[PDB]
Amino acid sequence: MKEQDSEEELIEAFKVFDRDGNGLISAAELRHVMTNLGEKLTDDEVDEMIREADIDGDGHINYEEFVRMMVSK
Amino acid sequence: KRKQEEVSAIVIQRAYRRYLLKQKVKK
Ligand SMILES: [Ca+2]
Ligand SMILES: [Ca+2]
Repeated sequence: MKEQDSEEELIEAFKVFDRDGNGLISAAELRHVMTNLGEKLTDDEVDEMIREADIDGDGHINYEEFVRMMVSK
Repeated sequence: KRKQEEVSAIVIQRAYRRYLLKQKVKK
């Protein structure tokens, strides 16, 4: 139920996910974190997660998209 | 094709859960 308030935490995950520190998560950046976190994902499996989060259709997950993906059911 | 709209969400949700359980040492 607590999603909108997760901002405090969801915001911390960004800095950890964004290795480039540019403010944008790509398919290669996300998959990179999943590996270290302990999750194996293929180039296709990852790309499928990016599109679901990509609201602008640019191929990158931003802050507004990060919360949406987390607050998606 | 099943899309995995729900399953895909768990893969990301679970991944974050571990990060919290690890970071959130509490004590
Ligand atoms: Ca980046
Ligand atoms: Ca986008």
